[PDB]
Formats: sequence, structure tokens, C-alpha cells
Amino acid sequence: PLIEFCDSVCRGCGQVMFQNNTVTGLLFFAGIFNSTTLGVCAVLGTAASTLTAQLLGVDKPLVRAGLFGFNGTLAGIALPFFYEPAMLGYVALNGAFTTIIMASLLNFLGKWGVPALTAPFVLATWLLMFGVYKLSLFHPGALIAPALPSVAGTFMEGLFKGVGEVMFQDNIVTGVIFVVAILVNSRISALFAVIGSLVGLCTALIMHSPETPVRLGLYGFNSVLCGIAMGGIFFYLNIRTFLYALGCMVLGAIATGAFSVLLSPIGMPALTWPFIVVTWLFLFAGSMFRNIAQVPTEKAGTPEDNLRSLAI
Amino acid sequence: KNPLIEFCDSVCRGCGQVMFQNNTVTGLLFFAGIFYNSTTLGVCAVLGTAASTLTAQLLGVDKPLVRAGLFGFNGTLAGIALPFFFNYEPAMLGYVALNGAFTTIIMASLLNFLGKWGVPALTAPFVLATWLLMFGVYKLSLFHPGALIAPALPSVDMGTVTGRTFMEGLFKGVGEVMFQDNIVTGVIFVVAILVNSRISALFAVIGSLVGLCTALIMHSPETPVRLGLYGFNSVLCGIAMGGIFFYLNIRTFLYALGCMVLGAIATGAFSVLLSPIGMPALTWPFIVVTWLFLFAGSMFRNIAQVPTEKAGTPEDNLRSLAI
Amino acid sequence: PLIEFCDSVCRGCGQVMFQNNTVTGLLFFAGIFYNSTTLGVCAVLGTAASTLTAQLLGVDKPLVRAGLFGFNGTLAGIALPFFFNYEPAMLGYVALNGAFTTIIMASLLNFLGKWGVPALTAPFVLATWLLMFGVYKLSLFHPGALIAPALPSVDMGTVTGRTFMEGLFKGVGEVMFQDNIVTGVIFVVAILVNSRISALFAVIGSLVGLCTALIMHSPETPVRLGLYGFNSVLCGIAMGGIFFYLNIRTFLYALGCMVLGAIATGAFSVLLSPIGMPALTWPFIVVTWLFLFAGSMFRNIAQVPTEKAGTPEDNLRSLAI
Repeated sequence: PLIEFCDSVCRGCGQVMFQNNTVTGLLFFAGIFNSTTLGVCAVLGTAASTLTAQLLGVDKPLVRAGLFGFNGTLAGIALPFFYEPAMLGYVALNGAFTTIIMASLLNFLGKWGVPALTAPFVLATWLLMFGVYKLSLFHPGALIAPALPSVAGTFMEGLFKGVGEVMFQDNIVTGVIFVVAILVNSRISALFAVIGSLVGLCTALIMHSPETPVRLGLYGFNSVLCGIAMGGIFFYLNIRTFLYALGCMVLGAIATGAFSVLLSPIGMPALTWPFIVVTWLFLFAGSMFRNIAQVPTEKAGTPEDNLRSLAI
Repeated sequence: KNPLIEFCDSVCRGCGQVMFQNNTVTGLLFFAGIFYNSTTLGVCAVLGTAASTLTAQLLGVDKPLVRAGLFGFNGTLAGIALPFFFNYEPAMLGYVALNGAFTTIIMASLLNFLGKWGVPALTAPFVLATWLLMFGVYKLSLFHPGALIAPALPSVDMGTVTGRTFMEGLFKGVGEVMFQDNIVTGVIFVVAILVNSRISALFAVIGSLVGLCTALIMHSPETPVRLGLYGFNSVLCGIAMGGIFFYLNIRTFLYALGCMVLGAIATGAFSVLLSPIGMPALTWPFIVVTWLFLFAGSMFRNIAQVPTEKAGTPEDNLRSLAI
Repeated sequence: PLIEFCDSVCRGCGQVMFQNNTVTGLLFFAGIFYNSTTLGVCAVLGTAASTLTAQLLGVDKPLVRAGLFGFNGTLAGIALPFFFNYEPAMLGYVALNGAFTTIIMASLLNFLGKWGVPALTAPFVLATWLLMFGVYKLSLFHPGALIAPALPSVDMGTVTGRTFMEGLFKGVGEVMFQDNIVTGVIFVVAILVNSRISALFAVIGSLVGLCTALIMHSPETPVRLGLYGFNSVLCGIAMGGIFFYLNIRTFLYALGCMVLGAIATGAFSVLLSPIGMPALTWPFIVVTWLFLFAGSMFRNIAQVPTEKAGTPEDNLRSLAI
């Protein structure tokens, strides 16, 4: 059981980039392990999420696939980033909430075979983070600030930072390591995750953004998930599939921004929100697309496996 | 019986269904509790409930549903809350009716909707209606709103905790579930819940209480706490996920507790979300965290979801299961 | 193919009022062309993009040729130019908007499909929404004075004959973001071609929206501006024999919905007021889908089978048996 919870926890981390591999997940943790605190709160979150599915009795295939620890980690991290004694507890409370969300979303999105996506991480964190201004147990970082919207008056730092900011990780190194981590399980996923941040970076420049946040990588977080997800994983990789991904990827950044305003008066983070909308938006469309070949979700595997299975 | 007596028998049932209790008596017992605070509010209630009821019958709902009172619950909270959170006018009544009726189409809309996975509608009909019916105020000056509403961007005194903060809050939580800021009714409404079922009355209690303490822990201004506001939703969570929608157990308990705890956080989060628009949160929080837990249940082996279409009192749900 | 893309484009425009007819659609374009060649272009651009896209992703030809894949394609071509200061990148973004609409519609199709609910203008919005929200942080475009961040807060102007006439037509036009009284007329006529019923219901739409606004006590500026007739017009046209077998009970439902349209219009205005963006078609699509999802549970109410739903007349002729 201990080794399984381990093997699960390791898998959930990789699933962050849709990669179901204990190794990639470990390789990912090693990358992020910028802050021992963050790593702890991560393992806490992942552990809670994992341990929870097992207590409510999920299909072992799902837990052991790590599908029940992914959003478990991002709740462990981001409640600390955006620290008190009650920080840990709330992390646990966040991760666990994620689990009910995922189920809730599972059955939900299931009946058309749409994935849950990071949506569990957010809608949780969202709720668990919104009530701060009225629940003074915690006190928030300078990264949060109520304000009505108002108009405003690099490639290397941003590239890596995009991949890291996917984990709220503002480190160039980990970004590299996380990219390498993605390589292990699959070269394809590591590449698509790259084009992700890059397609997000340039798309941001074009739309004319303050070259601060760009290098900060923020406009590469979601893009990186879009590239990794719609990259051979959820759809049989092709040329038309590529342009779709590019398409989505491009879309990712616009939505990132739009989402920043939407929550600007409430001044909270956008979080993974953008990737999960534009994503689910494209997915729900795929089946109607003849030219587009959706990968059967329940069977969807690595871009390579999804290409090897399809071959015959 | 008769149509008049049926509309009566229905109206009485819808009120109890507020706490998921399908009983003409509990519902009456509930009205009696709230009547204490405002004949006006009682009227606007009966108006709302009546409209909601009468509407389902005109669109032809399955009699089982109307007579189960399932078509009057959200009908009442629209009759009440358009009067409270707004300055009574002559058009107040009409709009109440307009609110209740809207609730009905919402419930249907949500019924077919949430139905195909067997999720309940929950108070969601009351809100999304009232929401729409209340949002456009600043631009539809027919009505003029109470001081309880105020546009403002979010921003981070403490007051003092005490015995009174626990007693006033405990009862006020149950009442604030009906937007009722009275300690007495809270008691009466608790008793009302006892009639139909001791279990539901107890869970509704743990509801407000789990909501009260959870609020203190998260560090809230000890004003609103005693005000009970952070007990409204919690009370519904305790009552709903308490043997009603899931076969009551120990694991089921901790789930409820879990949900209940979650209720308050969401209550707060929701307060912000609507703070710039400065409108009330209303039942909104319970209905989200709730539907969030429900949709999860089936995936949970250890968790035994009560078949919605069959879901009855925690006792009946335990007596039926016994076999 | 060129003539089909034409025949499709023409159809998508009529579908705006649920009318599947190349003629009505043309008649509609002619109406609106009157106000701005630019807007007409951005429209055709949008519609063209939306159409061309479904074909490249391979949609069922029945749907494209029914024009159901160009409707929301037009409103994205128009509104990115209106509620924003035209730039060179205006066109591109239009195209980017229309195309986005298509994935939205699919996304929503499969989505709302499994209960047979329509997509409605929801594709136009959720796109435009996203494509318009990030402006304050994506300074490529610069927005019109019609946009302004502000927390909500409670002059009256004066009601009059002109307030009813300017508003009546403006409601139908404002359904296309068209602030012209003429086109409103023409668009009404356009609706007549395909069907008298749809043209009438679209009328009752704006009118039910107009009065319902007065009653709720609104600043008699926006009313004549017609704004509170846009959504109402869609509600009347949609729930008018098209999506439900037209009757008496069906009428009161429509009226019902129609009345609801305006309240929601306003509420939606607040919801987006701090973010100070437009409400757009948003209101019609919520109160609408709210009523539709209810219909089946209504015995007295006879929902028209969506996949079969046609003109109020055809929906009455088919039913006759």
C-alpha cells in the first residue's frame, strides 16, 4: 500500500502533462524540488488526493494510473504560493476537495467522454481562495489586488518560465528539468509541451503584452498544457491535428488574458482556468469534425502509443 | 380533498422540502415559525409558493411531483427574498409572483438537465431566478434596494467572540436559511424539522454548527457569525447530505461533515465573487458544494448514494435499505 | 463550391432569426448594408470564415448548407468591429473570431445535443467574450467609448411617441448591433419573406422587450436606443413556433420568456459592469435555454423536435396530421 500510494503519487505528477509515468513524475518533482516547502505542500496535496480516492473506493485502475493525484498536487502548491500554520491543513483540505470535484466532473464530462482536465484543481482552489477577503485565517500575497480593469502603458527566460509557471514555478531551471522529465515518458509530449509555451509566448507578443509577464512565462502555463494535451494524447496526432493544436494553442493565450480581466475586480489569480476552457471547447468539437480524429478518451495514451495502437 | 385543499397540501409540502422534508406538517410548522417575524414576509412567501405550485399544475407536471411539494419549495424563497433584500413597493407583490413562476421553469429546465445523471435540482432554481430578477436593479429602477446591497471591490473590526456569539448564531443560521434573522423562528424551524424526522432536525443543527465553527476557524468578523449568515447554507448541506440523498452511515457522516465544512469556505468565496456587483450570495454556496459532492458519490464505492427518485427521509432511507 | 459557400453564407444570416432561407438572409444583409459597408464586410468576413471552417473540419453538409454554420459567424464579424476601434488587425481578429465560433458551436452542439437543446447564439458570445475580455491587457486593439470599467450604482429622460417608434425598429436592429431605424424595418421585412409568423413574433419580441423595460423603470435613452429589444427579438422569433409547436399556451410561454428576456438583459448588464464589457446576445441565450430545457417536462407545452424544427408554418403543417 505504501509503495502503491508512492507509485500513484509519482504517476499523478506526470499526469500533469498527461504523462502517466512514475519516472516522469519523479523527474518532475526533482525539477520543482525551487522550494522544499512547495515540494512538501505538493506531496501533501498529491498524497491527500490519492489517499482520498482510495477511501471513497475508486476503480484501482484510475488511482494506480495516477489520475487521482494530478490536480491533487496543484492544490498543494498553489494554496501556499498565492504561509501560515494553517497553510498545511488547508492544503490537505484543498487536495481532498479536488477529488470530489474530479468525480463530480468525471461522471459529468464522462457521458460524452470529455476529460476532466485541471478543472478539478481550479474550481476547488477558486472556492478555497475566493473567500479570503472575508475569511482572514490566511493572508494573501502581493500577487493579489482588487482593481477595475484599465489599459496599460525575453525569449529564453520566458520559454522555460512558461513550462514552470504551468506548475506556478517561476524558475528557469525546473522549466528545463520539467521539459526533460517530459522527454523521458515521451519525446512527443516533451516537444508539444515546448511548442506549447512557445506558441503561447509569441501569441502573447503579437497581441501586444507588457514584456514583463511574457518573460515571467505566465502566458506559457496554459499554452504548455494545450500543446501537451491536444498533442497526440487526446487526438490521434496528424497534420490536421497539428494545426488544430496550434489553433487551440494560439487560442490559449487570448483566453488567458480575458480570464485575467474577468477575475481582476475580484483580483484573484486566473490559474489553470484558461487551458481548461479553450481545451474542453476544442475537445467537445472534435467528434463533429470528420477530418479530426479524436483519440478514444478511455483509451487515450501517449502520442506514441496512440500512434502505435492506431497503426493497425 | 379538492383542488384548493391540494394546492394547500402542496404548498404545505413545498415549505418542508426546503429542508428536504416532504411533510405538510413540518411545512406548516415552518411557516408558523417564520410567520413570527413578518406577516408581510409570510404573505410574500405564500404568494411565491402559491405561484410556483399553481404554475406546475398549469404546465402539467406529474402530480406525484406537485403533491410531493417539490414544486413549491424554491417557490417560497423567491416570494421571501424579493421583499427582504429590496425596499417594498407596490410592484413588490407582482414581482414576487413573477419570481416564483420563473423558479418553476428553472426547476424543469434543471430537472431534465440534472436528471440524466440523477442529480437533484437543489435551491438552484430559487437563485438563478432571483439572481436574474435581482441583478438588473441598478438599471431597472422600478424597485429600490435595501442597505444590504452595495457595490464595492474586495478588501481585507474583528469584534469579540462570546457565549452570545454562539447562541444567537446557532439559531440565526437555521433562520438565515430562510433569510430569517430571528432567533425564535430558528428554534421553531428546528422543532418543525423534528416533527417529520429527528434525524433531519439534528443534521440541520450540526449543519449550522459545523458552519458556525468553520467560520470562526477561518477567522471571520464575529458580527456576521452570530448573524448566522454562515449557517444558512451549512444547514441545507447537513440536512441534504444527511441520510436524505445518501444512505446514512459513518463514512457518509464524515462526508457530510466534509461537505458542511466546505460549505462555509464557498459561502465566503461566493461573497467576493458578487461583491463588485455587490449583490447577495443567497443559497448559491450550498447548491454548488452540494452538487459537487453528489456528482462524486457514485464514483465512491465506500459512499452509498441514495437513489434520488427514491430518496426519502433519513429514517425511511434506512428502513427501506434494511433488507 | 463558390455558389454553395454563397448559398450557405446567405442561409446563416437568416438563421440569425432562426430563418433558414437564402432570400431572407440576403434581405437581411441588404438591410444592414445600409448602415456600414465596413460592418457588412466584417460580417461577410465572419460568416465566410465560419462557413469555410465547418467545411474544412468536415461537418455534415446538411448543417452547412442549412446555414447553421454561418449564423454566429456573422455576429463575430460585426461586433469585433463595432464595440472596438477599427485597426488593421481588425479584419484578422474578425476571422479569428468567426472561426472560434465554429469550434464553440461544435463544442456546444455535442454538448446541448444530448438533450436536444439548441446551441443558440451562445457560440457567438463565449467566443467574442473571450476575444473581447482580454483587451485591457492585450493592447493590440483599442476599445470604443461604449466600454467603461465601473462598479454598479443606481437622468430618467422623457417617454414619448418617438421613444416607441425609434425603439421598436432599433430593437430589431440592435439584435444585430445595428443602431439604425431603417434596417430594423428592412430586417423586419426580411423576416416576412421566409415567414410572416417569424416576422410578427420578432416584432412582438422587440415590443414585449420595449414595454417590459419601461415597466421595470429604465432610463428612456437606452429604450429608444432599442438595446432592450435585441434579445427580446430573438426570444420571440425562437420560442415563436420555431422551437415549439405554436399554440395559445405556447404563446403565453413566449410572452413569458419575452418578458423574462429584459430583466435578464439588465441583470447581465450589471454582472459585466465592473468588467464593463458588453452583455451582447448573452441574455436571450440564458433565459432561452432555460425555457427550452423546461419544455419537455411541460405536458401542456409541445416542444418542436429540434432536429426537425422548422418555420412556424412548416412546424404547423407537419404537425397537422
